[PDB]
Amino acid sequence: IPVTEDGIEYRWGNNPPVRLWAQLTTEGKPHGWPHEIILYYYGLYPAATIVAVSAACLAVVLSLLASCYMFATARRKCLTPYALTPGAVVPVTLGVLCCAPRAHA
Amino acid sequence: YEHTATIPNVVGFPYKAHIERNGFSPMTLQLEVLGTSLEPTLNLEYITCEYKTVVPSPYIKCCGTSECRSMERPDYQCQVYTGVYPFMWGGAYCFCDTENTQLSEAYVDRSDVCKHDHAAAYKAHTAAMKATIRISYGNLNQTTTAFVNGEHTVTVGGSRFTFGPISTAWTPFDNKIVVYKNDVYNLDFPPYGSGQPGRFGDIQSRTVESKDLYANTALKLSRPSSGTVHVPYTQTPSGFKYWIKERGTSLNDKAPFGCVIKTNPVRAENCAVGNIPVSMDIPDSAFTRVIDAPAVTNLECQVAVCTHSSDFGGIATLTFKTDKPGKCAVHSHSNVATIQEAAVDIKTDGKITLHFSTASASPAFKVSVCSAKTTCMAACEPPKDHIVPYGASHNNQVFPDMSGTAMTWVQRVAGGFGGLTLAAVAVLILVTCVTMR
Ligand SMILES: *[C@@H]1O[C@H](CO)[C@@H](O)[C@H](O)[C@H]1NC(C)=O
Repeated sequence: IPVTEDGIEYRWGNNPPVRLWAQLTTEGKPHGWPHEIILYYYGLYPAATIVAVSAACLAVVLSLLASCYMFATARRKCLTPYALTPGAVVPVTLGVLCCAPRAHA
Repeated sequence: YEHTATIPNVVGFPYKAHIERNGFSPMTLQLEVLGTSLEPTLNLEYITCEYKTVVPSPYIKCCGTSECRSMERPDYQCQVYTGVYPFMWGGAYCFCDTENTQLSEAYVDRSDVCKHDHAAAYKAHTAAMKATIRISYGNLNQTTTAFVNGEHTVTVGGSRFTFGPISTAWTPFDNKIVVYKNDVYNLDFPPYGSGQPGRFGDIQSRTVESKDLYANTALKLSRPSSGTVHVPYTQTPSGFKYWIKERGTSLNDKAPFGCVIKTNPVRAENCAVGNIPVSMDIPDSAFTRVIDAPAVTNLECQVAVCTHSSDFGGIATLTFKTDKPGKCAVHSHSNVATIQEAAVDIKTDGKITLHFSTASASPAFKVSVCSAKTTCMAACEPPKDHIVPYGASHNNQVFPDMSGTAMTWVQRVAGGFGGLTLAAVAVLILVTCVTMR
């Protein structure tokens, strides 16, 4: 039979009713290394916790992609004009790897 | 001094209510719910029972002349037969053959055990709920009985209590019900107009006064054979017996909140739903002034173990300087964790022990001593791992503290990942402002 945090009754023959409900139980260390906190938080309330993990992962990847795109746009607006002009080079001393416009010579 | 509070409607669950009027030492109230019940309104539409097929002795008349009549008692079947030649142990009686009159009549009536073995039907309506409450405070401990309706009082002493309207009404009863020998069912019965011959309430007679015994049991007579005397008829079996035989799965095992049902005033007892409000007025003579038991000084807390969620695992120690010994009320301000012990005395040593309980893993409750209050957080790791044979003693709200000590690093790594984007935005703004010129 299943049992949850609400309660389960008994009627086996003519015995008086018996009332039981489940504990909070679960396994894993709840104040330890990162790869048991998720296990503890997942064993209790199995639903909506993997949803939380997925949402956190989505936020992290969105942040990483946004930072990368902003850096790329900043680099382009930084030193696209030096790719223009007839000939010419990068100042190097003013900037060589701070904006990283390295493309042969 | 009126005060308001709300209590979950759970039997066998202590409740704490701390009164903190200024100019006096704050005190606590212990609330206990002891067997609340609920009672609906009844209407007693009609009654059902078995039927007796009253059939008198058959009428043989040896002249051949017909004789038909019809009185007003229920469901006569006026049938007359001709050309019958009955037999009898004396060989035969009379002489004329093929010219005889058989008059056979029958009807239905109630049974002898209709007074006892009958079943009743009722209609649901607005329902009022009993509430037996135990109240205690300093040197006072008393039970009472209220209505938890819009208005009622208790007057346990100089103080009065009013239990406001119920939060909701998820009554197990609904529309129409059937009551029969310490049991009820949510079975829709046919109306008083008519009923199918055999389903249920084939007799839909009214109250036990036995007036206008309606019946639709579909009698039908038949022509007797030539062998001997007969009274043949066709009669479907009583639907009351079939309904008793099938029965099954009474409403006692169908309450959507485990609400044990009784039958004397057709009541349902010991079920939890919603919460009950309360407003109490306490006289000024029920407590001492602030000149008694000043125990503020400084104050710090420590936690030994927090084996939580079962009965009480939060063993906490409180240390503080204080004046002369005396009583001191204690409670918890936040509802994350709750304590058991009411007002507790203080000795000159200044060390006391408390037993709290919670459902989370990083509680951040604020234990308040009868005049002071301090923050108190615990490292509540150990999850008890069994299945409990008794009730719960805490709120079901579980959530780690926003500051806490468990998920701090998760919050800080998320903040760092956001900070990289913030720095990227800032450097982009700087670059675009520089290149705009
Ligand atoms: C109130 O009195 C009853 C008397 O039987 C007792 O069982 C109960 O424990 C008392 N209440 C408290 C809080 O001690």
